[PDB]
Amino acid sequence: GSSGSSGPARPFRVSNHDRSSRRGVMASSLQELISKTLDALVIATGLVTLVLEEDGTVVDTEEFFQTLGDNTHFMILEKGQKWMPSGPSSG
Repeated sequence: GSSGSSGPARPFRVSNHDRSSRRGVMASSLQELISKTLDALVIATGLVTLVLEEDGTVVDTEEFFQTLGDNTHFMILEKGQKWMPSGPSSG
């Protein structure tokens, strides 16, 4: 866990609560990604919740993360934030 990667990693997308930012992170597993995302978005704190940017389903399982295709959109939320669908308009 400290160093190294069990096999190749898969590409994935990430977006903040404002569903405005887009960060493409790659990880072999779920745990790895989550850890990366935080670093990418340089989030102030670590306590966060990763979910799907489609329905808002929290991904806390590896078996479910191994099924997700490539460039999978995700949604990060801080201690006190919920997921939200695609806004009807920006303005």
